[PDB]
Amino acid sequence: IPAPPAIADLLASVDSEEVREYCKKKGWIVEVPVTATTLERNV
Amino acid sequence: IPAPPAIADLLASVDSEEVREYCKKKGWIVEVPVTATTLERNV
Amino acid sequence: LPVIAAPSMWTRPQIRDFKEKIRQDSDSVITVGRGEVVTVRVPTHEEGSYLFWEFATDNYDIGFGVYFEWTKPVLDEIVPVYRRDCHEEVYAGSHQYPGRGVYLLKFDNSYSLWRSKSVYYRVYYTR
Amino acid sequence: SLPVIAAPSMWTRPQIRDFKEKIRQDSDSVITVGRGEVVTVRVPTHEEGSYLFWEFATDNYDIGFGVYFEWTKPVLDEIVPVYRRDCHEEVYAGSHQYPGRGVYLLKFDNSYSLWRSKSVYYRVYYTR
Repeated sequence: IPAPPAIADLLASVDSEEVREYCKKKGWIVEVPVTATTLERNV
Repeated sequence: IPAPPAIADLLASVDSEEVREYCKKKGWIVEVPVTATTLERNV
Repeated sequence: LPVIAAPSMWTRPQIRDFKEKIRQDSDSVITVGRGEVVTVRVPTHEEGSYLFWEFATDNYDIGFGVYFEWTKPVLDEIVPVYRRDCHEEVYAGSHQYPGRGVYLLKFDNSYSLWRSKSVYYRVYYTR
Repeated sequence: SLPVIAAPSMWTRPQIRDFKEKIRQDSDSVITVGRGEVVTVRVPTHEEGSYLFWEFATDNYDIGFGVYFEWTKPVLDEIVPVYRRDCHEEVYAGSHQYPGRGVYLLKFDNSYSLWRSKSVYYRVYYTR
């Protein structure tokens, strides 16, 4: 399991949709569902 | 600085020409020069 | 007082692949009305370490910033709200958890009188 | 006990066309294997490196590929059994841990081909 800032440095150069899947599979990153978040609208 | 097998696992899934460059930049991989390679031909 | 780490930010060329990926899976897409502001509250995961974000729009730019809310409540500025061109490219970034709290991702259409904005976004956390 | 050689890793990637045009910018990196020939490329273990990484592709046809290790009459250990690879379709790649100090032999085997020569694009790196 690599370090969080190492993930970032990797993506900055090579970020693509395939990498995101790989990082997700290895469990390096964890997708947050919308159900775990809230929205706020204002004017 | 990732382990050699970790480099390999990364590549197997996402290996591309862009990743090679990135891995080349970080110094994770070093291209062997023509000096170290010899060609042998046989029938 | 805590030393808040500087945020990292970058872009990637594939907008169309990204958006079409956002459509099929979560169908999470925001419509930011004329002169509106949409704030996405993202509470720090207890097992969490870092926050990672991605956002893009269809036909137009939109203001984007990141604020952190501690847990009347204290607020810290991570990414100053500013207009990015995310209709051309996918805009992404990352930041380290200063502590337990709630991230506020702001999509700011305030300047736009006549134009609503479609927003495709995604977020991850690490350990 | 005797040295236990680590198993090799192998994989493929879909972009063949992009890989060649990268190599074509280097002449010495392109080899022409003749009819019923086996062209062996010797790659000595770097003192600093712990590992060897290889990549190869062919133009219109399959070619035999295997990897042997020559210690430093000399001993020869078989890493990758020579077999015909579809690398005309895809870029074939792999990695292996240094069993010790010595010389890697990357063999491109055209022996089975009577009437057809093979063009070979290859590249090699190493890791610490």
